[PDB]
Amino acid sequence: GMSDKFLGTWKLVSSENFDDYMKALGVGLATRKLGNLAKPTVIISKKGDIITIRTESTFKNTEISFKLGQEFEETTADNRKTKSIVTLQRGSLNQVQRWDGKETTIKRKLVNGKMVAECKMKGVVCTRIYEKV
Ligand SMILES: CCCCCCCCCCCCCCCC(=O)O
Repeated sequence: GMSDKFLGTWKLVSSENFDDYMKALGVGLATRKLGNLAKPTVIISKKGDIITIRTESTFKNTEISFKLGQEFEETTADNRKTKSIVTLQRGSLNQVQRWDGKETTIKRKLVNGKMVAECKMKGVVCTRIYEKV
């Protein structure tokens, strides 16, 4: 299953190309401004085979709980209603969100003890690096 090394609290320390990623998702200017200033904490926890990813920031909090390989209904930080799934690939925790015929992926992987989230939409690639805190 998911490596226990994902478990804990993570703080954003670097974000590359988030503005263009949000644009690809259809997020408007005023929301993007606040999104670009946000430095969220991401808390990853488990209970049995249910994994929870909680995001906390001044602007927006989100939480998803899921079992690997089992599609679920998600409400994203920008209030998209998606059909989502999370699965593993070579230890990477990989999320797909699907709505209105569109799709975006968020792949979270451990790299030298840091958590790297690669967010892709329509050719746009955003990389967000987290320190464990
Ligand atoms: C909670 C931070 C984002 C706040 C701004 C809302 C605009 C839409 C953001 C959608 C993508 C959320 C980031 C997922 C990738 C990650 O966990 O680093």
